[PDB]
Amino acid sequence: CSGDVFTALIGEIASPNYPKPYPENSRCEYQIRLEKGFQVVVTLRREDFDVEAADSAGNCLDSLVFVAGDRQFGPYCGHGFPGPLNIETKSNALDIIFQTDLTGQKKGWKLRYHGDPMPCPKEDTPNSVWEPAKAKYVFRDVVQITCLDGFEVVEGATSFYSTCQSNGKWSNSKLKCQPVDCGIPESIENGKVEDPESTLFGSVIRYTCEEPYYYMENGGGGEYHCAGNGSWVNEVLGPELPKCVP
Repeated sequence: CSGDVFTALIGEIASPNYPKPYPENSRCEYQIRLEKGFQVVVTLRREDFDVEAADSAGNCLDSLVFVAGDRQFGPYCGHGFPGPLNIETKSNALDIIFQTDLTGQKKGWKLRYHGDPMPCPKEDTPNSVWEPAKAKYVFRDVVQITCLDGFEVVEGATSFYSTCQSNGKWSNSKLKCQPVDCGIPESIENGKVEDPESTLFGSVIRYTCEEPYYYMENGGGGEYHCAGNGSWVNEVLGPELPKCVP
């Protein structure tokens, strides 16, 4: 046969000279190369499938098989199609091999391929919501995941954006929603902060001073809490820390 490479997103091809009998004792090599992220879905009219059948052993002599990376689709032989009309290779690249033997004198085969975007499946939202929230996400689709109230994205915020990739995996799957961490309390000169059980959201700490050498200058300050800002804050002083004075 010796066909050229097939770049086009959609196409079709048959048992050469089709529907003349397939020339015995020859090998047919056909190369489809899509662009990565696009599986080759193959459609074959069973009435467009005629091949010299297998023996008692079920061993297919005349053979048409498909090479999809580690996946092998076949081995196919006979009159009338054995598998389904629709085949998902789950591959961007595909090779069609047709092996001929003796008394070709069978109509042959004819098929079409259409490329289909490889889906990036669902990661169950632990504490988050994806937008847009739909039923099936595929290649190139873009999503904004937004962390809830009390949760933040580690390696930074509360919102991030990810595509579905050519590998069928979401970009930045690594990033997840932890409860927000204001960190360890910063310490004040002439003052002691008594560390708590949680540096997380909702937690409360209170500063104290070296008594009776240094004192408040607060106005009711001292007590701080971890807010969604990722910072300990006071209702009066806010993000800033007390000053201890003689």
